[PDB]
Amino acid sequence: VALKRKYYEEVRPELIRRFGYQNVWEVPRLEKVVINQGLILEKAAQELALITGQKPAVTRAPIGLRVTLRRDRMWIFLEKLLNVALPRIRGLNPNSFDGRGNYNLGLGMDIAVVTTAETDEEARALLELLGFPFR
Amino acid sequence: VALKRKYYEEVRPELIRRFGYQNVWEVPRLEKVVINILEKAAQELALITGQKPAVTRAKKGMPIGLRVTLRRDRMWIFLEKLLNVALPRIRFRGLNPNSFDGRGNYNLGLGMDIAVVTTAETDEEARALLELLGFPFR
RNA sequence: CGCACCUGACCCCAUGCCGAACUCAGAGUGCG
RNA sequence: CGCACCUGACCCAUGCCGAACUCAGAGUGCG
Repeated sequence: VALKRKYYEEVRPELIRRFGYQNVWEVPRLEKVVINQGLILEKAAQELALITGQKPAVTRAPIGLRVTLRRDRMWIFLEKLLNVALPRIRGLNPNSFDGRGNYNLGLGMDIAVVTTAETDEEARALLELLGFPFR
Repeated sequence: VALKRKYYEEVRPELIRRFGYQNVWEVPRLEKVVINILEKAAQELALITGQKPAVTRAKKGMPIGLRVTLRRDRMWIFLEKLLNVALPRIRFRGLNPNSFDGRGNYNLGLGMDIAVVTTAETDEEARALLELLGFPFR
């Protein structure tokens, strides 16, 4: 919720000033965060459900658990990742963009942050201004 | 399909030159065309689109219209017929250039109503895409 | 070997229209 | 009143996700 507010109040106007977008709907915005937890199953699923607030799908060849977060579950999870999880580790790789505006992070737990930016450069600016700790 | 070829060979490079897009996937591109007794209207609409129309029913269940959402090659084939055959044979002043919805999509009615949905984010870019594809604006 | 992106529809499966979605398939981008 | 866009979440929905399907709501476009 706080992270979402930051998007509207702080990030979106700064993106407009930096890239010259003429309308608000053109500005890059997070679309979804996809979490895949590679691989008892019962326990892994309940933990992933607890941390995302969403029921995981079982991916079968059972080799994985997947959630697609959008809207407020997306923002709430991100806020947890940036404020709680990451700072308990011993910053993000700025080259890990897929060439089409999406960021990939592996922790194995793979996370895809999918944005509506069409370029890595704009996606980078969006995620940096949201407080993703790069470099 | 000739209209599709025209998009890739002629329209997309001209949009790149005019608006300065740095990558091909950023260039505006058609996403879909939505076309909105019953037996007869459905058979004709199916024949001209190559697709099965959905029946819109009152939210009573009496039929109040027919809709088809065309994507991909059925979209291009239908458009080519619309631009080359149907529109110029209207007993015709050209399409209204003010009928963009403010978000890059165009609407016209002939009643047969047609929604042309593009990935352009502004009316100005959508206008350029549809003009270069051969939409005949007045 | 997996997920995301990307591109498709012979194939299991699918649209109360649409391979959009769901399903399946395929050799490059990112990550593990 | 409908379709497209847009914004959401009592019928309904996701083999996860209001993405989709469903439903709802002033605005924009078009009937």
